[PDB]
Amino acid sequence: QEDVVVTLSHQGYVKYQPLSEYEAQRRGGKGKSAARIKEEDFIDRLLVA
DNA sequence: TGGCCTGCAACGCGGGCATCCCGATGCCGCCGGAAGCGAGAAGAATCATAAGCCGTAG
DNA sequence: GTACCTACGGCTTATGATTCTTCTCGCTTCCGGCGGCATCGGGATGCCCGCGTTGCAGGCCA
Repeated sequence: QEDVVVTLSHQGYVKYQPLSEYEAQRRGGKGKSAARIKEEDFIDRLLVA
């Protein structure tokens, strides 16, 4: 099974990681220190299968 | 340990109100294209019909 | 001295036939596509003040 989530970035990077690790990394608030970068990358598409 | 949310205070701009100009649009009439799947034809998966050898018997 | 046939049963290997599935054509008609006009709801601008926005400092969070 290996329940994972597939996240596609805006620059075209595709990858997946298990749902447990994804929920563990999701814990906490996103720091605006990285948001000050106008050339960063963000998630474009998300799906769980 | 570094950074983020929020309270307090000061500043500014747009929401609301109306209307004049404006842009879509519903309707009417004339013209275009695609769908319509039904049917013909081809390719492929599956089913049907022979042997080869395993070892004692003739 | 020196080889040559099938019967009893199970799994494969080689080849043709059959039906399922899919590729491709059929013109036509109906649903739609498109041009034009009166209409009706909408956007922007004039104006004000009060709420939205923002600077600064404090306490809390990852």
